Amino acid sequence: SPGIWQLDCTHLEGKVILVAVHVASGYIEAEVIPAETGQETAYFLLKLAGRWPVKTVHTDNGSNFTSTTVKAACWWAGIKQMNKELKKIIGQVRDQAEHLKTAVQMAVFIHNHKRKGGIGGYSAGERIVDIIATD
Amino acid sequence: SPGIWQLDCTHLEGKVILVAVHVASGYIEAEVIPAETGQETAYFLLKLAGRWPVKTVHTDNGSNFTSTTVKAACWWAGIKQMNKELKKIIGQVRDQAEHLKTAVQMAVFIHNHKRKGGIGGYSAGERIVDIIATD
Repeated sequence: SPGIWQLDCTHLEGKVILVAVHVASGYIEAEVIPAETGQETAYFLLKLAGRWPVKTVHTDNGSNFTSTTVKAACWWAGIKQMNKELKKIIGQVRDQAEHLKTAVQMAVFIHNHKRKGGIGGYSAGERIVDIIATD
Repeated sequence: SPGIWQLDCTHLEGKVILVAVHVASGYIEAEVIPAETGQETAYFLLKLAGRWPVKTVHTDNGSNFTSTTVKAACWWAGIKQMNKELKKIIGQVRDQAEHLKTAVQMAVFIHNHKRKGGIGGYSAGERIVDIIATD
């Protein structure tokens, strides 16, 4: 389903990384936030929703979504209810970037552009646009 | 051309809003930043580039792009060198949102989903995915 996203937080260097994965394609978007707050989550979802047609969202930590702030963002946007990899890539480019923030966006870029390999080879980034377009 | 973006900053309530416009489609992405810094611009471009195939970027204030930090982000991502409207929509939803940050993302959502009207009617959001997909 083209409207399904997965959203979780992961930790690195005492910082929090918000990671969204478009399930059908493997495409991700990430943000480094100070702390794991409901206000940060609602904001992130609002941004995601104004860019892709987000219908439902899943998470591995359900308590992530209980705040009224998050519920308010989902209601308004009309939303209903890679970490190892991303972390690896992030590990690989970490020295090239001065800040974790920058290493993370570099990792997202690398991951989304990586072609599945072979004749043609499509990346998660190509896959998401095709799936949404076709739909 | 599907790879062209326009990027500028605008001001509201003593805050700075970074606005990116995909020229061919009218699709926008925005971020509210504390100040108009080169580090903020490079970061924003890195995020944009890992999500869309960004080839060139234009701005109405060329000095915006002179920092080594911005030039470093463009080099790495391989990048070469609506305000009234957005501001209006933002004006319209401002009371509904507690913070400017939130009103801005609501405005972006509204603008990207607005269909051109008529039989079929496509929005900037639908247009960008089609243009990139087809390409």
